[PDB]
Amino acid sequence: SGLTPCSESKGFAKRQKNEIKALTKRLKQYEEGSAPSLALKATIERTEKRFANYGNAGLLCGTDGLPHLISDPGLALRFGHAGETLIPTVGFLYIAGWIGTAGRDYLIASKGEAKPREKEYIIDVPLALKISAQGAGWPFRVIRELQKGTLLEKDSNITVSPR
Amino acid sequence: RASWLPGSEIPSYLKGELPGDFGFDPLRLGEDPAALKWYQQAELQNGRWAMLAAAGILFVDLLGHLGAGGPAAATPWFKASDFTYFAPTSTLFIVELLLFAWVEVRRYQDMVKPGSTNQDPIFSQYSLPSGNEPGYPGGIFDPLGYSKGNMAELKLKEIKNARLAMLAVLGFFVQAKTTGKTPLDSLSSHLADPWSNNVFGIEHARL
Amino acid sequence: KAGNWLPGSKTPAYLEDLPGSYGFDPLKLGEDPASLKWYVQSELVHSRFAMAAVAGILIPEVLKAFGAVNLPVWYEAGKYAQESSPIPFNTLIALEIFAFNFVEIKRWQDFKKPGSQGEEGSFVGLEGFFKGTGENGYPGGVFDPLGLSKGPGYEAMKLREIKNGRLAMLAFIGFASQYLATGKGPIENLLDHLSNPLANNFTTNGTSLPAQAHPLLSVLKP
Amino acid sequence: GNWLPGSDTPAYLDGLPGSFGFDPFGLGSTPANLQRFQEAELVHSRWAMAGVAGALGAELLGQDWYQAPLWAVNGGAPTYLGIPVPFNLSTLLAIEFVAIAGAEAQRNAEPDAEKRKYPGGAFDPLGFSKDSKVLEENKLKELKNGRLAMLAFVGFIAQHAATGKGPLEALKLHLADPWGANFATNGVSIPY
Ligand code: CHL
Ligand SMILES: CC1=C[C@H](O)CC(C)(C)[C@H]1/C=C/C(C)=C/C=C/C(C)=C/C=C/C=C(C)/C=C/C=C(C)/C=C/C1=C(C)C[C@H](O)CC1(C)C
Repeated sequence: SGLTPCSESKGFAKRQKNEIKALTKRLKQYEEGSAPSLALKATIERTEKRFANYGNAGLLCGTDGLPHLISDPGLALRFGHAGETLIPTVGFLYIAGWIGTAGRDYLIASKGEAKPREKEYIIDVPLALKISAQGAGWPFRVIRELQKGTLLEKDSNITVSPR
Repeated sequence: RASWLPGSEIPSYLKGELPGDFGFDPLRLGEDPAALKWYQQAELQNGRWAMLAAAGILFVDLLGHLGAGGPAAATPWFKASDFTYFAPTSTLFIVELLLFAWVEVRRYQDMVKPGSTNQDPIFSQYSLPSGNEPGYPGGIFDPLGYSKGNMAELKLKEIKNARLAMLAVLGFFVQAKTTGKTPLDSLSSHLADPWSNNVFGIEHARL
Repeated sequence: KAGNWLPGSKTPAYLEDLPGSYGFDPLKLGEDPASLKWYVQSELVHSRFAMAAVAGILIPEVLKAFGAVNLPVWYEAGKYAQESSPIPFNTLIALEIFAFNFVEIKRWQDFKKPGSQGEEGSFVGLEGFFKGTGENGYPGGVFDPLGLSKGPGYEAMKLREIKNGRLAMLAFIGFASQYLATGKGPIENLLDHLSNPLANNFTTNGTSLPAQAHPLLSVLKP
Repeated sequence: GNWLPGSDTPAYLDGLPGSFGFDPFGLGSTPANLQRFQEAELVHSRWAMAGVAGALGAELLGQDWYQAPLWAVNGGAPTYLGIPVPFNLSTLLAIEFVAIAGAEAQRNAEPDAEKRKYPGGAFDPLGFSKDSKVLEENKLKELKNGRLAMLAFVGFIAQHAATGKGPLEALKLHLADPWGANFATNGVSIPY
């Protein structure tokens, strides 16, 4: 996209220099070893480490000197940008399927009790913890339920409004 | 009943049926009867090859020490592969592998089905006697009349000498690895000063 | 059942009669019977692949440590083989894709319909090679040329294959992680651990315990 | 006979010509497959007679079998025995196709089963055949003599793949050096 790597971008280096300069300008009003001086020094160290880490990660910077993420799985894989969107996509989808499968399993387990509505606002905490730990293996069980036809309710068993 | 540890319990599957049955199975390795049969055959095979190996290692060792042999007996048994023969090392292994393949396939065919390999393949009149054990053949393997006169006793002597030979061959292998000496040298060093030249002290000096 | 992975726990009932079963399924992945059959086949295939791979890594490495042969180490063996390979990289990949497509489709079709690859017309006259044993993951035929599946110790060999398979899978993942963390070979890692087991382990390779996640590593040190 | 004494032979291999019960992988279990494989074995064996008799007979007449088609690619002319021989390599494959594919197309057109394996009639000069007592005896002789012939021809190819030389002279090296010259000594058949 016409971008340049942040490790060689002049705007990136200028932004790091300006942020460090502003923090150092704030730093000179306090005595050495005081709590504000230590806090500002820790902020300066974090700023330097962050700019170094963003430069070392292969991030691409625009004309504004700011990192730009690449989200097409093709351009990310062939140019080393998969850690920006693609691997976070896989991680989020795994965790989201975990949460959804744990909720579905808890709802289905509570459906079989004598008071199904009771477990929805007074949580069965041991059962919820057991079901929550079992959500790690959600893709296998979910894909099997999809192949078996047990994941979906039949259309004849679901209420609809008159058309 | 004789046993390896008098006054101790004997496993229920060892009732003296096997030759050399002293009830020694602390790990309960042979529990199913088929595994026990395979282990009996393996004990016989390993013991007989260990008896041959012990004889072949002891014969060279005194020949090299006394000089009654040649330059071949002067080399140690673990350095006998560096000696030059008429054939290279690659071909001798192949011909012995082929001969062993024939012999051991015949033996294994007897092991799977007893009495299956009892006839000469090229001479229909030369056949081994019937009632042959899988580990105890007959006929040309016993050219002398030795299987009358307490067959049960001679099996016990065979398995005893086999176990002693297996221990002796393992001692050869281990003493060559640690000390790096021929068996007679180790025996002479033990007979030199046994209270300092044994497994203790030497291995403490090795460290 | 071979035993219990957690003594005192309630083992699942669907893992009672499987070979190599210790009742280990805390995630309940094999609760569905079709899933259990598919995962039995998958564990066997993974086990045999790891078995052969760990053999082809460890036996050359042990022979090199004893000084018998001088072969390239496993993480670089692809480089030295490809330079002396008459067949270049792309056609090797294409040939592997074709051959594995064929053989894995045959294995998959036998999994879906047992014994179907041994019927008349399944192959071009050679379907007797793959008649099947009627068991999931145990094909036989050419794959058992010595015919020791008909022997009495068939059930013990199934248990031996599965346990050695799990050991081999853990061993290969150990090889990969040990290279990625230490940068050396597996026998080198073993000898470093045997020389000083307190100081040479995963806690000192600088990778397995990250410094940011474990600030006490840099504090509680001499 | 038996290929492995004491082993249980398959029941479907009993009564066949040249039968030793050798089918550990069950390739001839289906009778339709078994019938085709006998014709495949006999044709493979009969072609192995021609290959060996040729390779060996030509070099017993001073004519290697590997060096025989070495006048077309490098350059030269075909030669049979000592007579200067006409035709070219491009023309040779034309007569190769019409003669063999014309003959082989008649090999399988018949609806009989024994005639695909054992033709008889116009294909048996010098009498022979007769009723049963010697026909089955040379039926056993044909498969067994054919079996070494295809083993030898594969051995001819594999030896030249490992040594690069002829089989007759490599036989002479096996009598000159029986223990220092075999398939184990060269670094091709068994590496390391
Ligand atoms: C098990 C597969 C496998 C693994 C773990 C490795 C691992 C390695 N190879 Mg290697 N290779 C593998 C298979 C093959 N390689 C090669 C050819 C080479 C060469 C020429 C070189 C390496 C090198 C390397 C090392 C460098 C790191 C790397 O390239 O990561 C690769 C990591 C992977 C996981 C590769 C992907 C393998 C894939 C998962 C196999 C299965 C794919 C199928 C399509 C399956 C798909 C699903 C099915 C169900 C449809 C590393 C140790 C080199 C190195 O030493 O230099 C730095 C080196 O020069 N390999 C071929 C030839 C076709 C293989 C065949 O499968
Ligand atoms: C039975 C079965 C059973 C089970 O089940 C399984 C198994 C085991 C697999 C199986 C067995 C087997 C066998 C081994 C196979 C192999 C074979 C043979 C070798 C073929 C051939 C094949 C061979 C034959 C055809 C032949 C060919 C021959 C030819 C003519 C040649 C020719 C030559 C000569 C003349 C010389 C010139 O100058 C040149 C030439 C021209 C070059």
